[PDB]
Amino acid sequence: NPKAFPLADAALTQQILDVVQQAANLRQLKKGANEATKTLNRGISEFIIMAADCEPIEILLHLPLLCEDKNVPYVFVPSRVALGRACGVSRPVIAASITTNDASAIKTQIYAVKDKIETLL
Amino acid sequence: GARGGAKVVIEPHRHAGVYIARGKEDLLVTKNMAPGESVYGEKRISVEEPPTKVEYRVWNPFRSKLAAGIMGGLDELFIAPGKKVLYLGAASGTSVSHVSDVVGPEGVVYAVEFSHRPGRELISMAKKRPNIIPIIEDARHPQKYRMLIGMVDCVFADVAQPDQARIIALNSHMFLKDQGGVVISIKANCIDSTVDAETVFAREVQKLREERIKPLEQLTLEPYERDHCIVVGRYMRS
Amino acid sequence: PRAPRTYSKTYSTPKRPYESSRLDAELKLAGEFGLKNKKEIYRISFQLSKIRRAARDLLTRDEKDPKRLFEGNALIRRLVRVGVLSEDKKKLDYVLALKVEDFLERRLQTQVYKLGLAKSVHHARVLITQRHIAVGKQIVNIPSFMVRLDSEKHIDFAPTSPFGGARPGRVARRNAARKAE
Amino acid sequence: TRNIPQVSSALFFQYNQAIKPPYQVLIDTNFINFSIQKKVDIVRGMMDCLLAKCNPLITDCVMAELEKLGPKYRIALKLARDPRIKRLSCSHKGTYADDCLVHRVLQHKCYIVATNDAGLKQRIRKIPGIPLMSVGGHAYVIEKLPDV
Amino acid sequence: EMETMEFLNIAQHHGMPRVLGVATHLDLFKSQSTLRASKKRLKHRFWTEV
Amino acid sequence: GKGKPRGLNSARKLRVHRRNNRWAENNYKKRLLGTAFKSSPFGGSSHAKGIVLEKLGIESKQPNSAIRKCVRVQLIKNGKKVTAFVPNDGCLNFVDENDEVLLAGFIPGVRFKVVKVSGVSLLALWKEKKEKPR
Amino acid sequence: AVTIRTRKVISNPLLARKQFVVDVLHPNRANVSKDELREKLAEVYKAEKDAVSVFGFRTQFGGGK
Amino acid sequence: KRAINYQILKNKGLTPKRNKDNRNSRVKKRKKYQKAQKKLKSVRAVYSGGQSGVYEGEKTGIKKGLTRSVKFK
RNA sequence: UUGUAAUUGGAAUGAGUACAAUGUAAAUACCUUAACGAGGAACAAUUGGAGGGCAAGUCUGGUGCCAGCAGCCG
Ligand SMILES: [Mg+2]
Ligand SMILES: [Mg+2]
Ligand SMILES: [Mg+2]
Ligand SMILES: [Zn+2]
Repeated sequence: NPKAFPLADAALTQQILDVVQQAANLRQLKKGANEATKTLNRGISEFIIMAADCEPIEILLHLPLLCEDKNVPYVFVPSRVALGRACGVSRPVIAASITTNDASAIKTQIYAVKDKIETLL
Repeated sequence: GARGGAKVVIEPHRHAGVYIARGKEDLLVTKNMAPGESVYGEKRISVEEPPTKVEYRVWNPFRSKLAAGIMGGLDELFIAPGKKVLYLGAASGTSVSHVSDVVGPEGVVYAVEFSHRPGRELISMAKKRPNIIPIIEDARHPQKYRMLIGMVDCVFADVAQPDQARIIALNSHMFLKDQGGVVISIKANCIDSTVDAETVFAREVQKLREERIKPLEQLTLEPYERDHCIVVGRYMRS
Repeated sequence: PRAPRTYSKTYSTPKRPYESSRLDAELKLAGEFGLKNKKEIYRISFQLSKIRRAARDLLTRDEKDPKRLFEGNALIRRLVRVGVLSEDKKKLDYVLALKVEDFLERRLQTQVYKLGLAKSVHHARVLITQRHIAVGKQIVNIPSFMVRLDSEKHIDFAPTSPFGGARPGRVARRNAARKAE
Repeated sequence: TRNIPQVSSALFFQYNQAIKPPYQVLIDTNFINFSIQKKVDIVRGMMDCLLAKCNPLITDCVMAELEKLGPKYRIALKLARDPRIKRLSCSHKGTYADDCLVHRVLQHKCYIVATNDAGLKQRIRKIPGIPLMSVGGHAYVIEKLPDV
Repeated sequence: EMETMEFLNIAQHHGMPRVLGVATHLDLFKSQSTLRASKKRLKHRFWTEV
Repeated sequence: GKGKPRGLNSARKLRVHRRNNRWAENNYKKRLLGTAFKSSPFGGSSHAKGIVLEKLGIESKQPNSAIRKCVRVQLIKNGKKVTAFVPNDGCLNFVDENDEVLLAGFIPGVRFKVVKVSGVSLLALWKEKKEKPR
Repeated sequence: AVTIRTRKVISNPLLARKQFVVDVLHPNRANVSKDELREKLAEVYKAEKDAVSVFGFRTQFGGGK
Repeated sequence: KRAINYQILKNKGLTPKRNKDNRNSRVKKRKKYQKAQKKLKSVRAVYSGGQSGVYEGEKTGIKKGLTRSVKFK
């Protein structure tokens, strides 16, 4: 019913943000709504993360429209300041994207989180 | 491969309403009901005929589970020009618009979909194509939309649901004609991921037999897709 | 004289080694898991057969039998600990549903491959046998080492390994010395 | 149009990588005697033979043969109706069980065939990757199932 | 050495008499381990001819 | 009534009958009386020593014929003369008259093959890994 | 650096001594000879070197302790 | 001093020529398995990552009169 | 896109050699470890079975040019 949906819980958000920090270290993270849009256009995004406290929320609702069209999992986190923190950027992030790479060193947990996100959807 | 300015030779396929475009590579194509546009960005082939410029659309096996089926060589396809078809799981016009091409102006396509957001584009596509009747409704309760549909010659189910067998039987029980067509797309991962694919397909075939659908044919869809088989059957009421 | 030290055979020859389907099966198992020879497959099969025969015998006993409860619970705990049996499947019936592949994946070679430390199962074998892999703080050189759930997260390059932060191996420093000279 | 049936995806040369525990096994009519005659219980002679949970399956055709047998083989009939034995519906007119069994294994490579008929066994043997179960001596025997 | 075996082959062809191998200069070895291995290799080779 | 006593106290007649009848088996009779080795080709041994009497096929025109590989050997244990196979004519060169040959079980009628000559393996000679001591 | 940890310490006034198991962490070193272990233990327990005995030292597979 | 040579020392005698793969069974089985997989790609269509980029058509061509599906009797 | 390399690049490593230490009643060995120790990695894995092909070559038989045997020998 709410526009931000599904919204990850306190437990689930941690593992998602865990993958986010690991991805940032390995240059496998795309930060910001504009970048996430580009990845969805290219079909190189494993899944998309959004912040449910975006002010206003609407300016990132185009990712959900893109996502299930391309059959890409997505999920919302309560906080953007927290999301920006894990991203490694000194500013809040309302949306980010995990780039697809089957040769990545952190593949396994990416699929683990992705499986849960699919279940939540 | 198939670049923009390449010239190709178009020839009919064994199944009526399906055509083959030849060249260094071969493309299996369908005539465009609404020429001059692509529905999901597919390549289009234009031919000058006395002179009218008829158009054709490429038909990607990696996008439509049906298409990979014909690539694999299904013996019988009830989908034919001038036939009524009931499409379940019409997420969008990616595959429905092509089924509309095969049936032609005389036939129609009853496109059934549940989730609202994909349905919107299905309505938008239905505007260009007179012969589709999209029905934004949950297939699990065919009582709701019995108003909109008469008999249908063939029922196609692309629904990815664990109880997909029940939906087919209920829909087939209502609108499918005696000796009608049944074509099902099965994904074992959605039905039962615990067991192997082959066990699942046997189970699905079994449920169809319980529902008075005589299975006629099944085909695995590799290399285009994993763990997928299209089962073709006939509805034997008596 | 001193008391005997017991010994046992860890593998048994099959009932019919010459079945073509079987031969293809060991071809699969060796190829996918990079096993040196058939004896490894026979060993794993023998261990699995012992386990499942014990499980069957335990099942034959009536439910609530103290022997049944105790020994079945112990077997399930061990199988869960080694990781063949998933947490949600703690019943003796699913033990009978185990397969050789489950044990094979838990081998340190396969785990090293999956974790990304090696680009091939054979690369994993050569890395292990060359003393580059350490579980926790200890170095393991045995591809047949079975990894536990807790141990799985601690697999890493050994501190002494050149890949693990030690000095370069002999070849590297030899090449550097000749280049400097 | 020419037909070249596609060999099943469950098969790598001669090993079926799909048949796995718990096994699904089709019961042939003659199997019941040599089970009863040898005092071998159906469910568990299978478990002892295969060391797994086995799901016996009786089709309509094999069932249809059984009542046709008559009073002499009532015990076989009753064991066939043991609720642990699930039933498979058939949608082909013929009641000849041997043909029905051969078709089902041709269709999907997930069944073990439990029979002692030499003619049927040879036909199944020609089909690759079909484990063939039989009863001899004192208990059941499985030939083409190396996971054993 | 060659001279040893040339004699052995000559003895083999013209009728083997009793042959006793006697190994010398073993004190020249520096390590016990290598001494034993040489003894093992020498004995096994010698076992082949006689 | 199957022709055998069946009372709960009748094992003795069963036992005695079983012991008396068990002698009917040829296998049992041979095992107990120790006569199972009469049928053995070597009279109970796995290998037999022999003396090479004559190489019968040495004059044969066809090379590597079955006849060429037959050698007449005198079994030293009893003096009975027998025939044996050699693996090949190349091996036949090593075998010459009046040498020790160790025979093992194998032109029908010839049931022995030479495995050692003069205390050395024929295979070892044929692979050229040893020299026959004379 | 090298560290010496004493465990399972027992005080045996019957034999007038203290028994224990010595674990020696010696990263980047082959091992510690009994002499250095003796002088370090003597310093730690404040006794004369001649009063310290050490034996039965085995380095685990892989080295380091 | 006249030292013995290699033929003398090892005394391998006359042996057939043997391929290097036999020296390590692991390499031999690896090669056997990969050869098997290549043969399977000929025996059957096997999935190979799916679609990679724009769809360029079938490279091997369509046979209108050939059906590969398995029939119910 | 399959097969074959006395082709080619720099990384890893123990059999072995060996300071030292540990080990031991004293020693050897094991676990450690300075330093050496790899392209034919000649640092030279074996045991059996099956099937070829080659000549101005050899033997045997005959409804011509063939067949059998076999072929370290031309
Ligand atoms: Mg090291
Ligand atoms: Mg040694
Ligand atoms: Mg009577
Ligand atoms: Zn039937």
